Amino acid sequence: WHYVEPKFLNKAFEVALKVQIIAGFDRGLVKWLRVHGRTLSTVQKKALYFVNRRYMQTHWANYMLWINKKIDALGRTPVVGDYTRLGAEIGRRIDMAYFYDFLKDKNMIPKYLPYMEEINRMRPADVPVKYM
Repeated sequence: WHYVEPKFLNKAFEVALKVQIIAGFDRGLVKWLRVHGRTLSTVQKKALYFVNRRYMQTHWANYMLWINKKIDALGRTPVVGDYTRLGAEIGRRIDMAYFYDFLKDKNMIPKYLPYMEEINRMRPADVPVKYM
């Protein structure tokens, strides 16, 4: 009986979060690009899609603190729908347009590099997140 390392969050729960967060961030980017799309190059716009994913990745630890505080407080068994909802909440409440405006105005939109293209091509479900 070979040991299995447990995941620190159920895969389906993680995927629900990442799919809803990235979907929400991307939707706000699309709305923002209604104005700024024509003022940015394709590689700048793709870099902003990558910024969404990297933002999720670096805020993941804080999100897990927030998520687990609410899940811990549930007087019942958690289910995937709880995480879909929490993920959708993060996805809509973060007004990423503030950040897009900052990066554009200060000329800090990342150079679009191969690793970013790698991250952008991934399914949101597969975007790597770190717990420990």
